[PDB]
Amino acid sequence: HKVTKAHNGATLTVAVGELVEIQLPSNPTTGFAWYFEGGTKESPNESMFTVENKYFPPDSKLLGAGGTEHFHVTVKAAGTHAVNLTYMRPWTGPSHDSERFIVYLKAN
Repeated sequence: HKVTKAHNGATLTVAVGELVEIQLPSNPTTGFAWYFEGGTKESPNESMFTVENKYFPPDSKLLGAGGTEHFHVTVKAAGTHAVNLTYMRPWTGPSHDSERFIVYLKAN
């Protein structure tokens, strides 16, 4: 249901059609955000799962303060689907020190 950085590498057992909410700290003032490979918020495969994403600025409204990206992942097919995100500047792409997040959605 509700997935955070704490769940990195975890498998969630879900139904096809079930929405999985992933919440990750994200600070757009860094230029970094969470992306699928290629630097998009779009699902790598719409047939496998659908992804919606929203940034929530911090309640504090403090300048430079990080907020939270929420990804709503809806599994569309049975199987174990890797939701593979990387915290990167989309103009830079990933590197060996990029923060990464993965959750597996074991779907039926």
